[PDB]
Amino acid sequence: TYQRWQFTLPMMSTLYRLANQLLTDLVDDNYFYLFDLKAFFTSKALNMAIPGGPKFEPLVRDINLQDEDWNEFNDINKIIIRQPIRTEYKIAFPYLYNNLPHHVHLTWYHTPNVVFIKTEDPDLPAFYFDPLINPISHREPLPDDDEEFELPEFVEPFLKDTPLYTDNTANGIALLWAPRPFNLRSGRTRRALDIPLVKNWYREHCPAGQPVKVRVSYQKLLKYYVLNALKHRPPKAQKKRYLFRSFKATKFFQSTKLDWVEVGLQVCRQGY
Amino acid sequence: KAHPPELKKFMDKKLSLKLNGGRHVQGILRGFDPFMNLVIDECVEMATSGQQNNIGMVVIRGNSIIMLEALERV
Amino acid sequence: MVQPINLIFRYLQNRSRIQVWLYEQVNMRIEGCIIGFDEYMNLVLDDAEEIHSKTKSRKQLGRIMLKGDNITLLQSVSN
Amino acid sequence: MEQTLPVTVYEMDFLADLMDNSELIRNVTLCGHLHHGKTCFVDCLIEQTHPEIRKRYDQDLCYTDILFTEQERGVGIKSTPVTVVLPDTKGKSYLFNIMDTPGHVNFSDEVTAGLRISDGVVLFIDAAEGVMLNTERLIKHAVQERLAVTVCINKIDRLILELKLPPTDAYYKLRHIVDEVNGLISMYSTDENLILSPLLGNVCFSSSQYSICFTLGSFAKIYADTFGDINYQEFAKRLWGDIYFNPKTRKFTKKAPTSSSQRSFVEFILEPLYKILAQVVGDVDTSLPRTLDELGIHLTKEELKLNIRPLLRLVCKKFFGEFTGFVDMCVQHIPSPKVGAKPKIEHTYTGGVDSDLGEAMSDCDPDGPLMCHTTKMYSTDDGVQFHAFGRVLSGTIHAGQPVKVLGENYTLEDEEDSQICTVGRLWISVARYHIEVNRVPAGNWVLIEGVDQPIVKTATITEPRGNEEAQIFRPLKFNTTSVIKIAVEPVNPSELPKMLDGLRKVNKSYPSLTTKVEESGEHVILGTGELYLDCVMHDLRKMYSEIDIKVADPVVTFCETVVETSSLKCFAETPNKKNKITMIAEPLEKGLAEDIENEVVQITWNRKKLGEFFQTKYDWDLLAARSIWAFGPDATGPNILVDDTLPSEVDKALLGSVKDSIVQGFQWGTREGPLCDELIRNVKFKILDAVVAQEPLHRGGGQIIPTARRVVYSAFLMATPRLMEPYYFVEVQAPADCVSAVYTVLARRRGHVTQDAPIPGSPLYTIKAFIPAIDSFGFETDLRTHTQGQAFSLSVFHHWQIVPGDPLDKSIVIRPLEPQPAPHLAREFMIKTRRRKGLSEDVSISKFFDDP
Amino acid sequence: IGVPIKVLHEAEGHIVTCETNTGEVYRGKLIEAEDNMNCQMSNITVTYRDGRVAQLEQVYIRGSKIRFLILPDMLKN
Amino acid sequence: GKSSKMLQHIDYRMRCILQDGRIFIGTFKAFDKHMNLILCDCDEFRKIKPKNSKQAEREEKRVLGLVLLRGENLVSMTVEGPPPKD
RNA sequence: ACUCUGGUUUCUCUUCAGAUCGCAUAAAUCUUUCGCACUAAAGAUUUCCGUGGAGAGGAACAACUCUGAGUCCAAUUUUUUGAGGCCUUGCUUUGGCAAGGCUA
Repeated sequence: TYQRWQFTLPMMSTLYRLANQLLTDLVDDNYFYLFDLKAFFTSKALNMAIPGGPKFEPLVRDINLQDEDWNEFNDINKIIIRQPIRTEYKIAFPYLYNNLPHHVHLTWYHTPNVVFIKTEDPDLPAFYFDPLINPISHREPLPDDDEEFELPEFVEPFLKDTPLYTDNTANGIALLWAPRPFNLRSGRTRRALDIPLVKNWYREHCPAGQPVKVRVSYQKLLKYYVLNALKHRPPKAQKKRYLFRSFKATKFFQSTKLDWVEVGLQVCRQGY
Repeated sequence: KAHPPELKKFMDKKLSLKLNGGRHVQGILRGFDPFMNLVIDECVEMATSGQQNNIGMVVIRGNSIIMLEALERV
Repeated sequence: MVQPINLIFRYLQNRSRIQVWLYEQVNMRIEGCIIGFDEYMNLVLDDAEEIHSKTKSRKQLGRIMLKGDNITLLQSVSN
Repeated sequence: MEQTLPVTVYEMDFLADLMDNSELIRNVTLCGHLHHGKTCFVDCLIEQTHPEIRKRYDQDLCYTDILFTEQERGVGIKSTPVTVVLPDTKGKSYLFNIMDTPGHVNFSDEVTAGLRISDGVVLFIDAAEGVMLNTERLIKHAVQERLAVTVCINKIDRLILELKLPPTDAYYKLRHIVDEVNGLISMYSTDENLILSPLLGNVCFSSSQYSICFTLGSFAKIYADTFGDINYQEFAKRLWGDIYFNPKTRKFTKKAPTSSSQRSFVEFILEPLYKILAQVVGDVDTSLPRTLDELGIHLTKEELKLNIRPLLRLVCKKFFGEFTGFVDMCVQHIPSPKVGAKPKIEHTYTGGVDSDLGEAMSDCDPDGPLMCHTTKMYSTDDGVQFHAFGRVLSGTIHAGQPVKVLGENYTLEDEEDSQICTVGRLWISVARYHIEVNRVPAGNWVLIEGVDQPIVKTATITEPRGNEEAQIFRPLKFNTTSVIKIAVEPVNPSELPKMLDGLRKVNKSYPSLTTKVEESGEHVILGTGELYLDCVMHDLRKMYSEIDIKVADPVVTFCETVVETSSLKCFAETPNKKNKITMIAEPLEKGLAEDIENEVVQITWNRKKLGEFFQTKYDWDLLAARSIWAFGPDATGPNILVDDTLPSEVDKALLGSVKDSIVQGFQWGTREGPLCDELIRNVKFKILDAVVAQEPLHRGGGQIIPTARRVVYSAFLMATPRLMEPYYFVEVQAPADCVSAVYTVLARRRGHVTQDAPIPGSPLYTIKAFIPAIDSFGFETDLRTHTQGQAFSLSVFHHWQIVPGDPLDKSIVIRPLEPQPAPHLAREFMIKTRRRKGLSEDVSISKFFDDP
Repeated sequence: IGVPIKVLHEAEGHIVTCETNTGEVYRGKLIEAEDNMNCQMSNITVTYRDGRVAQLEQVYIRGSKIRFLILPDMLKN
Repeated sequence: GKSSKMLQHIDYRMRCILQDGRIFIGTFKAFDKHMNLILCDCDEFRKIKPKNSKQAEREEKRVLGLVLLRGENLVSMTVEGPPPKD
C-alpha cells in the first residue's frame, strides 16, 4: 500500500546529500522575516504591499486622503517626521502603525538564531571546535584533596565504553537542521503531484539581480500561494466512496497491467 | 549510602546530649563519625545529685544516643 | 574535625587510664588502659577494673575485652 | 470545595495543606532574557506535575502563554504565575509560587511586578548565547530588588548538537558564563555571600527542549542510584571545577594528573550527555538499544520509532526523571517566606520593619493582621471583570471577607484613597486552569476577585476595623522609564466612552502603562518600546474596547534641560503683592542627577547623612549642602531645591512658614516644565531670596504655590534651555559576517555603535549601540530586513541627551512632511510638542515673568 | 525508599510531633527528617514523661530512640 | 512471591498493639520492609481497647492525624475494618 | 528466565471526521463589491482531486521474535534482644492492671 516510509538515519543522510542541491540549506526560519504566509496575509488584508511579496485588490474599500479634513488627531502640522514608515514597518507591527487594522494576522517574533556549524569535511571529528565558532577565553573554591572523598572501584562514567564521536554522529547531528522531509525519519508516502519540488525556492526572497520578468514571475507565484492559503477551507466529511473501486466492482470492467506508454496510446485512441 | 549524622551544623558548638542510663552531658562537638561516634571536647557530665563533673573530650557511641540539643545558635 | 574513632585510637596509643560507661547501666563502669581496639567496638583493656558508683567498690580483672555494645560512653581519666 | 481540576501527581487537599504551612512555599520568578527557555521550562514542570498535559511533537506545549498575543506573536507578553507542588532531590515535596515573567526588554514591567510578589529570582541564561542585554538588566534589577538569585543554564542542547563544541570547550563556555554572571552580580551586590557557582549549589544545568534539567547534587544522586553507597553531597562537592579525577588513587586531585585528565565536570557530566545525545541523534538505529541498556532506560518499540527530537526528549526524561535538582537548588538558595519576610518588609513594605505592624508582618504569622499586597491585576476571560493578584504578607484572606483595599496613594494622614470592599471567590495561582480555595494562608499567592474596583496599579488589602496604624506598600519602581507616547482616538467619536473605559482597563492591566488626557484632548498613552505598544493596541482594540481606534504616529517624550546659568535674578511676586520670591536656576553637577535618580542620594535620610553625601561625593560646600529643601518633581527627581536665602535678610522661621508651599510649587513646576510642558531634568533651582508677609491669610496658602511655579518657570527659561531626547541602548546580536550591515543600518538613524564584540563560543557577534528613541521607530524592522532576517535587536532607555539645536530659536523654519535637519531638531521638537499638546505656540523668556 | 522515610522527608516545613521511647515528645517544625530517623527541629517544645515542658532553639533526636511521630495527614491526600 | 498480606490490610482501618502497650486504631495507609506503618486518622489508646465496653469504650484516646509507627517497637497488629471513601 | 488473549500483509463495504482531514490545491453556482471581470476581491454553496478514524467481511502466510499480560541482609540507626526479677499506692475481673522508686 506504500503508506509508511521510515528509513534509517544513514539512509536519510545519503538522501539529503544526494538532494542538497534542490534544498535551500536554511537553519532558522527567521531569515524569512516579514515574508511568511502570515506576513503576506497581513499585507493583503491591510491593502499594503511587501516589496518582495505580491499585492491584491483591497479587501475593504479605502476612502481617499481628502475624505478627512485636517482632524485634530490627523493634522500634518503636528506629526514630527524622522523616517517614513514603510509598508514593511506597518506589516510588521500592524496594531501600532495602521489605523483600523481589521483582520490583520500578526507575525511571530524572531525565533532564536540557529547557530549550527554545518560540517564541511568528513575527516574532522564530530564534536570539534570549528574555526567559525568564536574562541572561548580561558580566563572556583574547590575543596582540597586532604579529605576522604574516595569513590568505589566500581564507580565509572555511564558511557565510558561508548565513544564521544561516531561515523554517523556528525551526519546525524546535521539532519537536525534540514528541510522538513529530511528532518523527519518516518513519514507517509504522499502523492507525486502533492510534493512541489520548487515551492521553497519561490517562498524564499527572490535571487539578487534577477530580471524584471523573473521578479514579476516570483511575485505572481507568491500571489497564487497566498490566494490558495487564505482560502484554505478545511475539507468536508465525505462518506469515503471510491469511484475507481466502484467501477472495479462493476461487472463491465476488467483489470490488467500495462506500460504507461501503451496505456497512454490506448487512451489517446479512445479519446479520438 | 552510609551517610553520617547531622553533625555539620552542631559541630564546634556548645550543646547538650542525652546518653543511655539517664546520662546528661554538655560540650562542644569536635566531630562525628558514620556509626554515631561523636567527639565531645570539654565535656561535662551532670550527675543526678546536681553536681557536674568535667571529663574533657570523650567519644559517644550512636547506640545510646537519646537526643542532642544545641545550646547555641545554629 | 576530630572524630571519635581517631580519638579512641589516640587514647589507645597513648596508654592512658580511661573510663568507659556501661550502655543502659550507669551504676557501674570500667576503667583501665586499652592497648588496642577492634572494628566492632571491642577493645583490649590492660589492667581493667570494674568500678561501681553505687557501692564505691572496684574489682580488677586484668586484660579484658570490652564489647562495643556494652560500652555506651567513654571519657578520659587521670589515673 | 466541590471544584474541578486537572489530574495531578499531588493532591489538591495536599496542596492546600502544604500552602497552610508557612516555611515551605517557594516564591520564585523565572527571570530570563528573550527566548531563553523560561516558558518551556515551566511547561516541563507542568508536564511533570500534570500527567494529562503533554507536549506535542512539533509545537511545544506553551502552558504558560495564556494570552492570544503571546500565543501567536511568539514572545511572552505577561507573567502567568503558577503555584504547583513538586518534589525535591531528597524526596520532600514543596510547593512553588512560580511566576514565568517575559524576557522582552520592552516588557520589563511584568518582571518588576513579579519580584515584589516573590522572595527569590531564578535567572535564566541560554548556554549558546550566554548573557544578553535582558539577562544583565534582570540581574541588575533583581539584585537591586534585594532578593535571592539562582542562575541556571538552559539550551545546553544547542552546545551539544548545534554548536558541537568539545566537552572541555563546553565546560570553558559554562565557566565563562558563570564568571560573567558573578562579575555582573558583584558590580551591584552588597554582601559578599551573594555568590553563584555549581560548587555553591546555586546553579542548575537544564535543557527545556528535552527536559535535561540537573545539577551537581542531582546528577551525583543519579550516579548513586546507578552505583550505590556514594556520598552524593560530598562527591558533588568535588564534581565541578578545575580539579581532575585520578582513577589510580580513586580520588579527585586538585593538581591535574596523567596530563590528559579533563575536568571533573566534563569527565562525569558532559561526557555522558554527549555520548547519549550523539547516540540518540546520530546513531539511533545502530547503537540505540545497547546504550539504553547501559543507561538502564527501556523504551518500547513504539517509543523508539519516534522522530529524533521527541525520542531524545523521551530518553532524557527517562534518564533524569523529575526536575529534582532545580527544586533542591531553589530550596537551598531561595529562602522560605518566613525566612525572607524581614527583607521584604524592610525593602518594599512601608512604615518600617521595626514598627509594631512591621514586626507583625515580619513574623509572617497567618494568625495575624491581614496586610496582603497585590502587584498585578489580571483580567477575566470575558474581559469585563478584573482579578487582582498578590501574595499575603500576613493574615489569611478568605472568600466573602470584608476588606479595606488601600490604594496606591492611601497614605496614613489622608486615608481618602481607601475603599472598603468585600473580597470573595478567590482561586489558587494555576497557569491554564485556576483552582478555587476558601482561604489563603500568609505566604501563598492569592488571586482575589472583587477588590479590583479601586486597584488601579498596585494595592495592599488590609483588615477593616483594626490595624488603624497601617501604611501602603511602596509603589513599584520599574527598571527602565517609559518614553514613547502615542495619541489614540476612536474612528467614530460616538463610541468614545467605550474606548476610554477600555483604556482604563488596559491601564490597570499593564503596570508601567501611563495614560492621560492633555489640554489638547488627545488620549496619550505611554509605553516602553514598540512591540509593547503594538500589544497594548492589539488588546485595546480587540479585547477590552471592541471598537476601532485610530493611533497617531509614535513619538518620544522629550524632557527639558538647562545648559547655562541663570541669565538674571527673577523677582516673582504672589497675588496681592504680599510675597515676593526670587529663584536663581543653575544646572546640576554632572553625575548628581543620575545619583539622585538611582536613589543613591536619598533625601529620606537625615540631615547628617545627606549633608555628608553631598559635601563629599558632589564636592558641594559644607554650608551650601546644609540648606536643601526638596527633590524637584518627584521623590527621586533630577532637580534640587536649595534654600539659598541669606539669613541677614530672610527669617528662617518665616521662610519655613512658606517652605512647604515653595517645595510644592517647585515640584509642580519641575513636573510641568516651562518649554514644552515636559519634565525638567538636570537642574538645581536655588531660591536666591524671598519676601514673606506675616499673616497666613496674606502670605502663603493659595498664593505662594502659583508664584512658586511662575518663578520656577521663569528661572528655567531665563537660563539658556535645551530640549532632551531619550537614547535607547540597542544590543544587536548578529553573525560576525553581518556586523558591517548592522553598523550601516544604525548609521541612518543618528546613532553610534558603542561597542562591537563576538560572543565567546558563538559565531554571532553582539554589536551594542545607542540610537536616539525619536528616530528609532521601526529600527528593528530595518535591522532585520537589511540583514535578510539574520539579526535581532532590543532597546532600553539608557539615558537622555540634549537635542542638537536650540529650542528657543525663532529663525528656523519647519516643514509638514520633510524631516528637519540635524541642527534644526530642538526648535522643531519644541514647536511640534507645543502644537500637539495644544499649548501656546510661543514661549518667550518674558512669558511668565513678573514685569510683562 | 520507604513510605515512612518518605513521609518524614516530605513532612519538613510543617509542624509535627515526635514521641520517643522514654516519653519525650518534641513538637515543632521538622527542619531535618533524615532517612535514618534523625529528627532535627528548631524551637521545638519538648515535654518529658514527668510533665515538665521546655523549649529548645535547636534539638536533634536520633533514630535509635524513636517511638512514634504524628504529622499532618493533609499532604498524604 | 506474592506479598499481598501487607496489601490486604493496606488502606483499611486496623488496630495495632505495639510493644509499649498502646493500641493505635487508624487507616493503615503506609507500610515498609522495616515494619514502619502509617496511620491516617489514627487514634492511640493506652488504657484498654474498646470492644463492646459496657462502662466505657474510649479511655485515654488521643487523635494524632498522620501517625508514623516505627517498626522497632512493633509487637502485633489487628484488622478492624475497611477504609472510608474519602 | 514460567506461560498468555495478542501475527502482519492485502482486497471490499459501511459509518464518522473543521485535524494543516492534504506541510497539496483545483472547478462550478449564487451573493455582495467597484465594472462599462482570465486578466478581481469578499461571503457562501456544491462536485471532484485522496486521505485519516473505527467497524465488518474476505485470503495470503507468522505463530509467539516482539511486547502487553497470567509470574544475596546475626555485632549501633528498625527484623536474630539491656533480655528477666524487688518494693509501694488505687482497684482487686485476687489473673494482674496503671504509675512511681531499685538490682541488672
